[PDB]
Amino acid sequence: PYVPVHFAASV
Amino acid sequence: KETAAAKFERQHMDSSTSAASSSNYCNQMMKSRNLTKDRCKPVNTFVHESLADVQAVCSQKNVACKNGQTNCYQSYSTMSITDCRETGSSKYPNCAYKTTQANKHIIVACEGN
Repeated sequence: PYVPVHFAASV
Repeated sequence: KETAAAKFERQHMDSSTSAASSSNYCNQMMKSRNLTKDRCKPVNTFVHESLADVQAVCSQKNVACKNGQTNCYQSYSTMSITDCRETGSSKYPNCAYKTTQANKHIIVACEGN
């Protein structure tokens, strides 16, 4: 499905 | 063996805690998540939200990624996160990390996986 593959940032 | 989706889960999901408990949190977690195996991963974020809530970010606010790609999403709400960062007194294999607990909006890149 459409899922997170990378953590880009915070805030 | 490792899908992009399972890899994100291993590196950033920690739903068993509401927040970092002590300064030693990053040291234990970086390690048990196998992030200090070959080398010392320099920076890593842990999110203390349920998997479902983190997956739900992909249906939230569409924003540009730092690379220009437009498959990034920003959570509507702030989330409990823990920043793990190698200290200047860290050396493979004695990985040392500074734990920084915070409540911020997370930005993730999503793939129809």
